[PDB]
Amino acid sequence: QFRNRVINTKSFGGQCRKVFSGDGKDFYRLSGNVLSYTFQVKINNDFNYE
Amino acid sequence: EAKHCVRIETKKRVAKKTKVEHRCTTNKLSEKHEGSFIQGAEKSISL
Repeated sequence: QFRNRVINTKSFGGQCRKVFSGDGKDFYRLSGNVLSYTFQVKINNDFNYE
Repeated sequence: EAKHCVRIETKKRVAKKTKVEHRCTTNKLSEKHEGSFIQGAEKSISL
């Protein structure tokens, strides 16, 4: 199970760290401290008939 | 189809006696069978 909030993910640190999500086609503000956050997609399909 | 059938006749005169008998039997068997089986599988994996 995922559990409760432990890290503050939205301390911007006085930075204006815009990222443009090419997926959502929108700008988001990253925190000042997160190392990376990126929006490239993978899709995996497994399909079985018996 | 199988049949076995016999007929017997006798007359004797000396007094007169006669006996005649006919016996017949038929046997038939038929059996019919049919069966069908089909199987199939698909796997599809896409990335």
